Amino acid sequence: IIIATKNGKVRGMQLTVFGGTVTAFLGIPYAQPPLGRLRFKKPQSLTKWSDIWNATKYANSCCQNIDQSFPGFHGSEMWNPNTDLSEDCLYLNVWIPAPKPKNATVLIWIYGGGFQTGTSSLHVYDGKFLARVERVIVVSMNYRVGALGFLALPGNPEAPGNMGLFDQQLALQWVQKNIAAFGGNPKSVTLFGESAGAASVSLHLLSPGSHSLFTRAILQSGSFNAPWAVTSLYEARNRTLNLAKLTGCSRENETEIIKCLRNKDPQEILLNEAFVVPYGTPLSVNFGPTVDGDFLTDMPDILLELGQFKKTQILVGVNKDEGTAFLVYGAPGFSKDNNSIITRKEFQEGLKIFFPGVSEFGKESILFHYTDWVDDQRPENYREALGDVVGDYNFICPALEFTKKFSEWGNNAFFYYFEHRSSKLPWPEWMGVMHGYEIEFVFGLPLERRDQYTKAEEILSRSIVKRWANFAKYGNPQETQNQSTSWPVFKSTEQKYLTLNTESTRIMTKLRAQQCRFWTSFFPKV
Ligand SMILES: *[C@@H]1O[C@H](CO[C@@H]2O[C@@H](C)[C@@H](O)[C@@H](O)[C@@H]2O)[C@@H](O[C@@H]2O[C@H](CO)[C@@H](O[C@@H]3O[C@H](CO)[C@@H](O)[C@H](O)[C@@H]3O)[C@H](O)[C@H]2NC(C)=O)[C@H](O)[C@H]1NC(C)=O
Ligand SMILES: *[C@@H]1O[C@H](CO[C@@H]2O[C@@H](C)[C@@H](O)[C@@H](O)[C@@H]2O)[C@@H](O[C@@H]2O[C@H](CO)[C@@H](O)[C@H](O)[C@H]2NC(C)=O)[C@H](O)[C@H]1NC(C)=O
Ligand SMILES: *[C@@H]1O[C@H](CO[C@@H]2O[C@@H](C)[C@@H](O)[C@@H](O)[C@@H]2O)[C@@H](O[C@@H]2O[C@H](CO)[C@@H](O)[C@H](O)[C@H]2NC(C)=O)[C@H](O)[C@H]1NC(C)=O
Ligand SMILES: *C(=O)N(C)c1cccc2c(CN(C)CCC3CCCCCC3)c[nH]c12
Ligand SMILES: *[C@@H]1O[C@H](CO[C@@H]2O[C@@H](C)[C@@H](O)[C@@H](O)[C@@H]2O)[C@@H](O)[C@H](O)[C@H]1NC(C)=O
Ligand SMILES: *[C@@H]1O[C@H](CO[C@@H]2O[C@@H](C)[C@@H](O)[C@@H](O)[C@@H]2O)[C@@H](O)[C@H](O)[C@H]1NC(C)=O
Ligand SMILES: CC(=O)N[C@H]1[C@H]([C@H](O)[C@H](O)CO)O[C@@](O)(C(=O)O)C[C@@H]1O
Ligand SMILES: *[C@@H]1O[C@H](CO)[C@@H](O)[C@H](O)[C@H]1NC(C)=O
Repeated sequence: IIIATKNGKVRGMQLTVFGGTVTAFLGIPYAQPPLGRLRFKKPQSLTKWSDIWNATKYANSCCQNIDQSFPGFHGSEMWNPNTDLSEDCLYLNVWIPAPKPKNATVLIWIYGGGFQTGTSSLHVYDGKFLARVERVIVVSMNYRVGALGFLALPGNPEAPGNMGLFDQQLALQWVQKNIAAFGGNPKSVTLFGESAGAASVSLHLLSPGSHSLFTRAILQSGSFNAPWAVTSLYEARNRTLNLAKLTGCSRENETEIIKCLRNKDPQEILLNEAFVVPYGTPLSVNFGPTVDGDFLTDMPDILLELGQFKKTQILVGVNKDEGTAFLVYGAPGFSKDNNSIITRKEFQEGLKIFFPGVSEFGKESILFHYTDWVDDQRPENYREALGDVVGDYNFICPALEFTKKFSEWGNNAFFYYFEHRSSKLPWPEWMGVMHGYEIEFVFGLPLERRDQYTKAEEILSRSIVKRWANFAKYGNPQETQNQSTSWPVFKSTEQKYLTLNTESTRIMTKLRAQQCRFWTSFFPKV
C-alpha cells in the first residue's frame, strides 16, 4: 500500500497482528538531515522528492553514547539503540489500522533517555498493537539527543539550543500536514512520552509554536519541573565551553567555536560529552532543554505558575519504585546481582552521589526526613530509603506539583500510580516497580499471548490501553464497559489518583504527601 504525502509518495508494509493487519510506515524522513553546516542548527524543511520512498525498515537512530554498565544484560541493553547510529536520523514512523481508518485519533510517542539517548525503534515502543486493538494511528519520531541535539549558546542560531525539541516540533508539524492522507485526524492528536519524552511533552504544552500541533498530552514518569529536566543557561554556557576545550575548539568568536565543532567527527563530540559536567550523577543531563527565547520564551517554572500554557486535558503518572533503577549506576553498596543491603554510612555516601552540589545541611535534612523508621532493625531500611529519596525527588513530587499547578487553571487532569512489576522483569526484586517498565503495558505487549506474560498482565495491559485510547479520543481515561473503577479528575484540593495494578484499581488521595512537602517546600531553599 502506497500513500501520497505533501513531499512525495511513501511505501509501507503489511504486518500480521492478532489475526488482523496493521500497515506500518517505518522511517519516513521529516527534515533535511542535519549534517555539515546544519549540525547544531534547527531542523530545516524537507525538499520534495519525486520517487517512492520505501518506508519498510526503521531508520538510523541519532548519535548517542551507549549504556555499557551491564554488557549482555537485557535489562539495560533493551534501551540501547537497535539501528545504526547516524547524524542522518530525522525520521518518523506511522502505524495505521487495516482497513485504513476514516478519521482515527493520532497518538504521537516521544521517547525518553535523559535527552542524551533513546530511539523510536525500540521493541517496547512498537505501535502496531495500539493500532490493531484500538484503531488509533501511532506516530513516533527520532529527535537529536546529547550535544548534537541540545548544545546551547543562546541567542546564536548556529547553536541556539533545544534543536531536538524543534526536531520533535517539526514532526508534530509533519503529522498536521500529512496524517489525513493516512486516515488520521490532525484535530485529534495526543502526545505521550516517558521520562525525557514526558518532560518534552510538558514543554510542548508550554511552547506557543506547539500549541496548534496537538490536542491533549500524556506524561509518564516525567515533567519539565523535574530537577534533571532543564539545563540552566549558566551551565549550558559552562558546558558548551568545556566541550569546546575538550575538543580543541576554544575560540573567542562564539560562532567560530561552533564552526570548529562542526568539523569534528560525531564520535569525538560524543566521547567528550560525558566529562563536560564537574560532578555527574546517574541522572545527569549534560545537554538538555534551555530557555532559548524561541521554543521556551521564559523560565518554565514561571510559565507554569502563571498559567502560560495550552489549556487542555492531561494524563500524568509515576511508578511505585522510580528511583531504584538509578542506584545501581553509582550508589555504593548497590548491585543488581545482590540484595543491596546498605548501611547508614553507605546511604549517606549515596546522598553525596545523587546530590553532589548540595550543602552538608541539605544532605542531613534529606537523611533526617527519610530515616525515622517504623522499625529501625529492618536491614533493608536504608536501601529502600535511598530509592525513595531518588524517586520522590526526581519523579513523583515534580509530577504531582506539575499536575497541581496545571489543574489549578481549570483543566481536567488525571493522575495514576503504577504499582505492577512485570512478571518477566530481568532486574532484581528489590528494585520493585521500576522506572520505565509501565511502557510495555501502555504499548500492549502483554496482549501478545506468545510472550509469556501472565493472564492478569494481559488484562491489565488491556485495561490500560483502553484508558489511554479513550483519553486520546475523548479526553476521559475511563474503561466504561468491564465495570472498571471510575478514574476521577485530579483536583488541587482532594488530589485523587488511580492505582494501576493487577489486583485492585483503587482511588487514593494525596500521594506521598509528607515526602513531597519536604521536597517541594523545604528542599528548594537549600
Ligand atoms: C474528522 O473529524 C474532525 C472532527 O474531529 C473532532 O473535533 C476536534 C475539535 C477534536 O475534539 C477531535 O478529538 C474530534 O474527534 C472533522 O473536523 C471538521 O472539519 C470540518 C472542516 O474540515 C469543519 O467544518 C466546519 O464547517 C463550518 C460550517 O460549514 C465552518 O464554518 C467551519 O469553518 C468549519 O470548516 C468541522 O467543524 C470540523 N468538526 C469539528 C467537530 O471540529 C473532520 O471533518 C473529519 N474528517 C473526516 C474525513 O471525517
Ligand atoms: C565551570 O567550568 C569550570 C571548568 O571545568 C573544567 O574544565 C572542563 C574542560 C571539564 O573538563 C571539567 O570537567 C573541568 O572541571 C569548572 O572548574 C572546575 O571545577 C572543579 C570543581 O568543581 C575543579 O576540580 C576543577 O579543577 C576546575 N577546573 C577548572 C579548569 O577550573 C567549574 O566547576 C564549572 N562549574 C561551576 C559551577 O563553576
Ligand atoms: C553487593 O555487591 C556490591 C558490588 O560488588 C560487586 O558485586 C558483587 C555482587 C561481587 O561480585 C563483587 O565482587 C563486586 O565487586 C558490594 O559492594 C562492594 O563491597 C566491597 C567490600 O566487599 C567494597 O570494597 C566495594 O567497594 C563495593 N562496591 C561497590 C560498588 O560499592 C556489596 O558489598 C554487595 N552487598 C551484598 C549485600 O551482597
Ligand atoms: C528519563 O529520560 N530519565 C529519568 C533520565 C534522565 C537522565 C539520564 C537517563 C538515562 C540513561 N542512563 C543514565 C540510565 C539508563 C537506565 C535507566 C532506567 C531504566 C532501566 C535501566 C537503564 C535513561 N533515562 C534517563
Ligand atoms: C522500493 O521498493 C520497490 C518494491 O519492491 C519491494 O521492496 C524491495 C526492497 C523488495 O523487498 C521487494 O521484494 C518488494 O516488493 C523496489 O522494487 C525498489 O527497488 C525499491 N527502491 C528503493 C530505492 O529502495
Ligand atoms: C473486557 O472483558 C472481555 C472479556 O471479559 C468477558 O466479557 C465481559 C463483558 C464480562 O462478562 C466478563 O465477565 C467476561 O469474562 C475482554 O475480552 C476485553 O478485552 C475486555 N476489555 C477491556 C477494555 O478491558
Ligand atoms: C548508516 C546506515 O544504516 N546506512 C544504510 C545501510 C548500510 O550502509 C548497510 O546495510 C551496510 O551496513 O544500508 C541501507 O542502504 C540498505 O541497504 O537498506 C540503508 C541505510 O541507510
Ligand atoms: C564572528 O564571525 C562571523 C562570521 O563567521 C562574523 O559575522 C561576526 O561578526 C564575528 N564576530 C562576532 C563577535 O560574532
